[PDB]
Formats: sequence, structure tokens, C-alpha cells
Amino acid sequence: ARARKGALVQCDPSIKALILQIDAKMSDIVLEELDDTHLLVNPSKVEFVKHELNRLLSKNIYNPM
Amino acid sequence: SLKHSVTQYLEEIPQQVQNRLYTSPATCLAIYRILPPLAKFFIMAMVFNENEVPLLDLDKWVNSNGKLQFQNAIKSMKSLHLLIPNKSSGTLMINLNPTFKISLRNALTGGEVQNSFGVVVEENVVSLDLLDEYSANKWETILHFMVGTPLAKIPSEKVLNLLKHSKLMEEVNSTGEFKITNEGFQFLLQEINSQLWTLLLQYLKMIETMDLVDVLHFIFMLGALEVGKAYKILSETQRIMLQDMRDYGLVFQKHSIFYPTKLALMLTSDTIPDGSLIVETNFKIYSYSNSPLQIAVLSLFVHLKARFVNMVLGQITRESIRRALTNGITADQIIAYLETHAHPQMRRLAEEKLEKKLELDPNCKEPLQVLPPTVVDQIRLWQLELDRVITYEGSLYSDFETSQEYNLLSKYAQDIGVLLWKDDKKKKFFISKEGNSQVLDFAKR
Amino acid sequence: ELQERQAEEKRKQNAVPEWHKQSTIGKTALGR
Amino acid sequence: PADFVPDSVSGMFRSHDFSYLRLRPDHASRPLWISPSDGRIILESFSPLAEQAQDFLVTIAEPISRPSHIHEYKITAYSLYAAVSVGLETDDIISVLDRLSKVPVAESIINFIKGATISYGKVKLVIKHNRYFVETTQADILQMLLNDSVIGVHSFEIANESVEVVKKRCQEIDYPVLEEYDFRNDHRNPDLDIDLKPSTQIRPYQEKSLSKMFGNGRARSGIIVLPCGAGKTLVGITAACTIKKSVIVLCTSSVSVMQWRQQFLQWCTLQPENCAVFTSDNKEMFQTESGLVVSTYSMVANTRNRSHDSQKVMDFLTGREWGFIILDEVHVVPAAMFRRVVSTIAAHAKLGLTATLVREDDKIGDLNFLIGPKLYEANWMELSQKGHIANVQCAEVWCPMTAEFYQEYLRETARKRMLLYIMNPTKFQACQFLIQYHERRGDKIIVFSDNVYALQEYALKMGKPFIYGSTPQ
Ligand SMILES: Nc1ncnc2c1ncn2[C@@H]1O[C@H](COP(=O)(O)OP(=O)(O)O)[C@@H](O)[C@H]1O
Ligand code: BEF
Repeated sequence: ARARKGALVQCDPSIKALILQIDAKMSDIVLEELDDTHLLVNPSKVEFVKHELNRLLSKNIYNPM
Repeated sequence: SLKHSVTQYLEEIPQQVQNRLYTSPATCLAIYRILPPLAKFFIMAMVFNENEVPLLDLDKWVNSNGKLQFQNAIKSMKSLHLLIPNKSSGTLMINLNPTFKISLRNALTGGEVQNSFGVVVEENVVSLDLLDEYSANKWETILHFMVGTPLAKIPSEKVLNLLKHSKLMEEVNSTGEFKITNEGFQFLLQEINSQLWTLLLQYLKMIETMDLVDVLHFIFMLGALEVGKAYKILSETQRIMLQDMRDYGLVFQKHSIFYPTKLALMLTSDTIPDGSLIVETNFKIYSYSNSPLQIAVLSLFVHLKARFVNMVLGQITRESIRRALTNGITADQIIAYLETHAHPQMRRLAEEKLEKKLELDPNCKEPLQVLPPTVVDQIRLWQLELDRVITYEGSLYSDFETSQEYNLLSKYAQDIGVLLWKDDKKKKFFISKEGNSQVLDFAKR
Repeated sequence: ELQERQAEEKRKQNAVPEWHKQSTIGKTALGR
Repeated sequence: PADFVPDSVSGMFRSHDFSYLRLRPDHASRPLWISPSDGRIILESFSPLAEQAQDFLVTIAEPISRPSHIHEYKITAYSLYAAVSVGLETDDIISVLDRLSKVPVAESIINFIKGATISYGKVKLVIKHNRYFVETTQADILQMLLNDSVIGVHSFEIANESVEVVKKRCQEIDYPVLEEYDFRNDHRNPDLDIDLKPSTQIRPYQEKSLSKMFGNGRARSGIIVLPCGAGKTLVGITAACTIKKSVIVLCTSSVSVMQWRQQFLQWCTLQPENCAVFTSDNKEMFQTESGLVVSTYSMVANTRNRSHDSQKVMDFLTGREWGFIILDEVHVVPAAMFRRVVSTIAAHAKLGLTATLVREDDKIGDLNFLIGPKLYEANWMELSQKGHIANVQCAEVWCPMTAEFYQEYLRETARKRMLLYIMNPTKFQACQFLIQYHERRGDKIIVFSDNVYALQEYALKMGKPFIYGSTPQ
């Protein structure tokens, strides 16, 4: 019997690894690993990872000028 | 869902208030028109005869084929309380509402009407020059404000208050701006008739304490009035409402006599193309439209590049689509707008594509897709990109003393539909923030 | 009948796969 | 744009709104829209006069996109420079442009057409006895060419190697050079009697390409672009058959060179005795007065290390004065060193054949002063619907990266990252299923792979043949 407030993140392996890399740079991102498709993240960092992660993914997609 | 929305509102009205709504024949004539054709046939039969007819006689009129319609018609007729079911002598006699019966008879027979249709001053005016421009501009001004495109004059606070208080055009003071919502895009998609009912229907619900019956006596009476004619002066509540209606581009006032507008008659019943566009594989847009409405709506999810007098050219971009999606517009709505506003040339070639598809293999009937399939897939794929990251709010439960307790609490959350994830091996589960309090209370008990 | 059978086989040889018939986005992603 | 009130939505178009101009009463018939600022051309393919403009536009405007209904062209200096070459003056372009345009032509567009459509046809470069003379039809040009800082009826010599410099210099100056060959009156060069056999069937687009070249009657140097497999090889055969003079062919492969000779022999009436193949295998050259040498750029562009067997052939090629050069896959000539061949070898006319006229760098535009302008280009979908080329169900399969490999993808560097996500196990499964499914369908499958290591691993895992650089011919 113990509750822990947080944000449950559901995603795919590829997104999971990206979150880990961001967690490696910023420790507070990930609070605990649940499974291969679920992660616990800090609520405050949600608004920042979502916008920054898109910039990182922008490299994989070619936007013509 | 034009009549359904209006009919649905009339059902929630109490029967005691519905009786008052039938006093004015003007409203009765409109409420008579909204019913299905079969329902109207029976109503016209019962109105002029002062007798009671068993329901079995009504069934005899309908053929076996139309039996299903007879169920919807009777259910809809009974829901409005226009048809009063009276059971006596072992028979379920059927009768019409006396007030509705009397009101209909007076109008059809030319009897006293209590000025339900108004009066005439014989001071006709020019409608195309002023009325059409005024209401079209006034109805366009609210749309430009809705679309967000700049425009000097802004709508009055009366309608603005209604918009914010309504789900349409969600606003935030902290943001300091107004943006369209999912239903807002649907509103822009609806035809002018339904596009007017939605704002009016919201107005009916917004008003509080102006009597509910008086508001309906005015709106329905407005449709009866004929454009380009004068009407003397009306209820006290209707006076402020008349000014309020002037803000919606429904009634034009010179400053004693009020003149209805084209939109007033358009409310009762219905009534190359402008707005038609071509979509290429290069995500380019070429709209054969010369009108701010088509241009304004296209800019929601299109990055315009140039324009001509007769046509407007643009290019779809991820940024423009992302901006539209951020406002809550679903890709299904976007494709519906494109499909239902496709150029005839696209339809003809698309029909040929279907004919060619059926010509080669007529066994299967593939859907008629006007625009190339790749555009739909890419637009849907862009939607998937936004939905990639999924996050919830809640609490994680762990450190359970016994598996039975872990299963009990986790099973309880599943029963109430607040469980988001669980793992038997780790004896941990996650529940939504909404169900946190319920789970905690169950844990204590 | 053989020529009709050959024509049917010829048509089958030219028919496109199933995944081309319908847009397979909603279905589960390809894999093992 | 005079006395035109801006619209409430005019801000969406940043200096691009073209509503200030008026539309002609005959818009329903005229199929053309002209952009007064960027030169973009929107074409109606479902309205009258569409076919009459589908050919004129391609000559004066390059095609950006040509989908089913609405084609998109654009007028540029290079596009105009290509049209002015084939007997076209400013008046013809303006007259047709106005007659087909729904909107009036702006003054800026008129100015642009006038400037670039008057340069062609005042300076000629001629070759005699392996000596390059810049011959001009008027004496006034001497005060220009001889006085130019770069250069150096009147005719003066010019360095053979410096051709690449003067030709680019001629682009900067008002008058560019045109390479026209009057093969009818050229008797000094030995002629070759070859013709297309009756079995040949010239497709309609092939005839149109030739008409744009021989319209005036004098062969023009330039580039012809046709879809892959459209028959670019046959295009060179037709030019050789009508010119009837010694010709040399450069092709960018060893197998392809073997393809050209077999195609030459099959399509035209060239006797085998007059044909010589200059490849790595055999190095014997024709001894007849006129013949054909089919080689590759590496055999003509190499300068440092040439074999003793290949050195005599190079002297054989250089000693004689060729009358025509066919550069197959001309998309490789503007390279750093391949451009040297155009200045060294002697030829009175030059032709370029390539299915694709685009490349990563900006040197593609240099082709104008290297071999000449682009004469003709052919659509892809137009031939697809006419049965000339097959229809394709293009597809793009998205294979998700496996979790294990993707972990190394983040830490690994760019050079090694490529190999990591190219050999994910999921791709192996998809390829095997597709191969089996398509094989039972009676379809011949081709699997491309730029990575040799992956090619061998895939080939050995599936027991199928593989080909790459080291494999012998
Ligand atoms: N007129 C024609 N008649 C018959 N076959 C032709 C004709 N034109 C081209 N082909 C065929 O097209 C194929 C490709 O020719 P090729 O010159 O290699 O094309 P490209 O160089 O444009 O890729 C060959 O099989 C050739 O025989
Ligand atoms: F394959 Be070809 F030479 F375009």
C-alpha cells in the first residue's frame, strides 16, 4: 500500500529510447521504468520534452528549405 | 440533423410550456412543416374533424411497406405531445391538442390571428443593394472574427459573450485570443441553414429568465415574415431581442418599422462552382474561387502562396497542417471538406478511375476517391505523428503486502474503468488521477 | 475451357497484392 | 497594380497576390495563367488550346510539375535561352504567350523575354584540320573577341583547351556561341553511308524531338532528355544515320558500351566492317575512311595513366578530326575532369543523351555553354497511358526499428549508424516474405543494395546471386 504521483507515458521502443537519452542528460525526466511500452516521467518536464523531442526528430525528416 | 436538433429542443420543453407554445398559429404552421411527410398527412386529417379516432384506424392507412415509418412518425408525434393518447371504453382513442388544433384552424381558415404574422406598412425597400450586403457582411464579419482573419469592426459583446459561453470558439484570457474548436470547424462546414440554427440553438439555451415561450414566438414568427416588407411595432422582450437579432444579420432596422432579411426566410426551408479546388501530388492547391469565405476557410489548413482574380493558388505544408491540427481539427473533417468541395474535373476523372477499376475487375466496387490516395495517407500519417507520445496523469501503486490485495485493488480499478496499466510480476499498477480518490477510499475500506 | 482457365490464370498473374487493395494503416504493423 | 483595393485576406499572400490585374473575356477558352512575379505558369489540360501550348511551353519554359489535370511550368533565362536557339524570336514568344494567356502579360515579363531571346546567333566556332577558328559572319566582332581580356568574315585561331573558358566567357558577354554543322556542304570529312532499316518504327515523340533539332535544317549541339528505357540509344543512331559522317560515342560503362554496338547494328544498316569498339577487352580501331568508335569517358577523360595498347588508340582518336560526338549519360560530363574532353577532342557537333538532367551540385546549368541548351524533354505519365511504358504501383514500406538495435543507434556515430539501421532483422523478414509472394506470382524481382556487405549477407542467407564491382565481366 503505497501511492506515488506521476505521469504515465505510453509509447513505442523508439520513443522509449529517446526518452532515456533525454533522461540520461537530465536525470529527473524518468522516475521509474515500468515496461517496454510504459514509463514514469516528471510532470514538469512533459511540456519541455514534447517540444524539444520534435526538434530532435526533425533531423530524421527532410523539410525542403 | 436540422429538424432533429430543433425537434430535440422542443421535447425537453415541459408539456405545460409546450401548450403555451401552440397558442400562436404562426409557430404551429412551422411545427407542422417539420414533421415527416407521413406524420403531416395524419395531422391534417385530425385537425378539421372534431372526433376521436382509434390508433388502429391510423395503422390501416399505412401500407405494410411503410410500417417502420409509422413507428417513427407516431413516436415523434407523441414525443411533442401534439398527439394526445386517450384510452377509454377499452380502446386507445387518439386526439390532437386543442390549442394546437384551434391555432391551426384559425390560420388556415383566415380567422383572427392576434397579429402572429405582423402587419404591413407598404414601405418596401431595395433588398439586393442594402439587405443582402448588410446581412451578408454582418454574417461575414462574425465569420472573419471566427476564422481569426483581421477585420476592423468586431462583433458586439452580446454575440461575443454567446460564443465564449458556447462551446464554439473557445477562448482564454491568458492567451488573449480566440480559436476555433472541433465543433467550430464543423459549424463552418454546415450549410448556411444549419450554420444559422447552431448559433440560434445556442442562443436558446444561453438565455435565462425574456421568457422561453416569447423567444420561440419571435424566432418562428420571423420565418413567417417576408423579406423586403415593413412591419409596425411586438413584445417588450422582443424589442431587446429584435435589437439582439439585428446583431446576427437577421433583421434590418433603419434606426418604428423593422425589415426581415434573406436569412430570415432561409431559416424555414432550404433555399464552375465557387470554392472548387484541385489537389496535386505536390501538395499544391488551386482553388477556382473568388470569395473571402472560400479563401478564409482554406487558410486554416493550407499555406497560401499567391492569388489571382478568378482563382487562388497555395501549397499544403506540414506547418500549416500542424497549425490546423493544434486547433483541434481532425483529419477526417479536412478530407470531408476536400471531398465534398471537389472540382467537377476531379470527379469526372475519379469516376473514370472507378470505371477503369471496375472495367478491369468489376467484381469489387472500390470507393470513389476524388483526390490521390497518397494525400489522404500522408495527412493521416501526420495525424499519427501528433499522437505518437501518449501521457496520462495519476498515481502509481506498489509495495503491496499480499498479492490478493494487489489483485483486489487492481481489479477494483478495472471494474470502475480507472486502471491504465498493471503488472502481476511487479505487483504494481497505475490509475488515472480521476479515479485516485475512489481507489484510495476502497483501499481504506 | 482450358483457354478460359488460362485467361483466368493470366488475370491472376496480373492482379495486384491484397495490401495494395486497401490502405493498411489501421491494421497491426508488419513484423514477425 | 493601379487603384486596386487590397482584400481583407490579401495579407495571407505576401507580395504574391495577383488580383490587381483583370481577366480577359475569353478566359473560358484560354488555358494559361501567368505569374507576373515568379514566372510560374499554370496550364489547363482540360480546356481548348491545351495541346497547342503543351509543346510551346516545354520549349520556352521548363516543367516543374505536370500532374494529371494542371501542369506547372516556369519561364527562366535558361529556358528562354533554349527556345531562342531553334529559330525563335521575341515576337513569336510574345505573340503566342498573349494569344494563350487569360491575363495580360506584365511589362516585367515582356522585358525578361526580350533580353534573353536576342543573344543567339552571332558568333560561330568552327574547326578545320584539328585547328579551332572562331569564325564570325561580320568583321565588327574582331574588335570584341580579339580585344576581350580572356580571348587572345574575319576568322582567328583559338586554343583548343581554352574552349571551355571562352564558351563560358561568351555566356557573360552579350553573344553566346552556337555550334551549327552544315554537314550537307562538308565534303572534306569522309562520309559514311548508313541508314535506318525498314524494320525501324520511330515513335511519335522521337519524331518530335528530331523535328525540334532539324527544323531549320542545320544540326544544333545540345542535350536530349528522354525517360529511362525510352530509347536514348536509338536517338544517337538516327542522328548518325542522317548526318552520314564519322561519329564517336562515349558511354559510361563497359556493359553499356557492349549494348550500344549491338543496338547500332540491329537498328541501322551500319556494316560491321566500319564499326570498332574501344573497350578494355579489345583495342583494335577501324581502318576505313569513316567509322564508329564507341568508348567510355574513362577511356577519353583519363590523362595520367594510359596503357601502351590504349595509348595508340588515344592517338588514333586524337589524330583524326571527328564529325560527331554522342555523349551518353551527359549528366556526368560537367564533372571536375570529364569536362576536359570537350575541349581536347575535335568535333563539329556535340549531342548529349541522359534520362536525368539533375544532380546534387549547381554545375547542371553549366551544360548550356558546355554542349548547348536542352532541345526536348518528354513526359513520363503521357507515355505510361499510351502504352509506351508500363504503369507502376509505387510503394513505401515503413519497417520499425527493433528495440535492441535502436539502443546502439543513439550512441553510435553517423558513419557506423548507417550499417546499424540498414540490417535490422525486420527488414530481413519482410524481404523474404515479399520475394516468396512475388515469385509465386510469376514476377521477376530486382533487389538493389548500395552496401556490398549487406548484399553478400542477404545473398548468402537466401542463396541468390549478387553482383557488384569486383565481379568479373
Ligand atoms: N523504337 C524502338 N523499337 C523497339 N525497341 C525500342 C525502340 N526504342 C527503344 N527500344 C528499346 O528500349 C530499350 C531501352 O533502350 P536504351 O537505349 O537502353 O534506353 P535508355 O538509354 O534511354 O535507358 C531497349 O530494349 C531497346 O531495344
Ligand atoms: F537506362 Be537508360 F540509359 F536511361
